[PDB]
Order: sequence, then C-alpha cells, then structure tokens
Amino acid sequence: ELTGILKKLSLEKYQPIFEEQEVDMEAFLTLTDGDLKELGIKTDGSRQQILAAISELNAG
Amino acid sequence: APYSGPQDLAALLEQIGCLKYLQVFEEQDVDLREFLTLTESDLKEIGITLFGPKRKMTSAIARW
Repeated sequence: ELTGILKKLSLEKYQPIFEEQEVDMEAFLTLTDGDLKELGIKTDGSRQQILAAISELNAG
Repeated sequence: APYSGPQDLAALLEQIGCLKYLQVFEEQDVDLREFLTLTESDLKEIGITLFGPKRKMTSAIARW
C-alpha cells in the first residue's frame, strides 16, 4: 500500500500529505509531476522517485 | 446490466468511495447529470477541497 511504497523509497516524511489529502491508491497512481508539486512536494528528487515508483506500478 | 454507468449520483459516489460528499451535492441540487458536467474547479468551489476525492471525481466524470 501507499505507506509501504513511501517507506521503501525512504520518503515516509511525505505520508502526512497523502493522508490528509485523502489520496488512496487509485488516486495515487494518477499523480503527475504537476500534481506532486501542487500537493507540496517541492523537492525535484522526491518527485522523481515517487513518479518512478508510480510508473513501475502502472507498467503494462 | 454489466458495465453500464451508475444509475444516479449516489451510485457513482459509492463506486469511488466518496459517499461522504453526497449531501454536499444534494444541498446544491447537483444530480448525476449535472455532476457529469462539472470541471475540477467546479468541484473545488462546491467544497471538494481535498486532492484525493476531487481526483477520483474528475476521473469518474471523464470515465462516464
């Protein structure tokens, strides 16, 4: 699930954003770079890692 | 019948786990037909202020 994905990326510091914004897995898998910026994840590397994770999950 | 659209707004919201917003729509007299015409900023203006539910709704609108 989401918390596990962030844990594996060492990005659990962003978990409170997703929780408060009620981003479930369905919504999470639709997130773009622009969406992550809007949610407040301003660090480029953080977005790169999250998007890479999303990409692998959606692959196929 | 399988794979047909939702019969009404409650049905759509149930499908996307957003029934917590049904009464907000009802208070604005937004039924299924009107809901399917809304844009992202329309949803925000009605009170769907959180990213997750608003995204599931814009996805549903595009879907149906």
